[PDB]
Amino acid sequence: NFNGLTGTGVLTESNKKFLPFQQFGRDIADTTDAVRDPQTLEILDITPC
Amino acid sequence: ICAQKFNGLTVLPPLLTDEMIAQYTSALLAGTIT
Repeated sequence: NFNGLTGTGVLTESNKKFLPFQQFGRDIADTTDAVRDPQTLEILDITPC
Repeated sequence: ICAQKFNGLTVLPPLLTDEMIAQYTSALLAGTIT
């Protein structure tokens, strides 16, 4: 339930290149991919079940 | 991309792989030249 964005999946380490002012990835289509950790400032990849 | 077709959409592989299909065409060539 990252910052109000509920969903399901597996969270792994992200090799993305997030600049320091994002909250959402949404890499392709309209599916969120990577999320910045609100209380850690780390990017977590999201892969569905 | 192909892996991004998560939600619902899938692609079943063909029953005849395109390496045993090449045996069918090989048989057709073998018959038609001998």
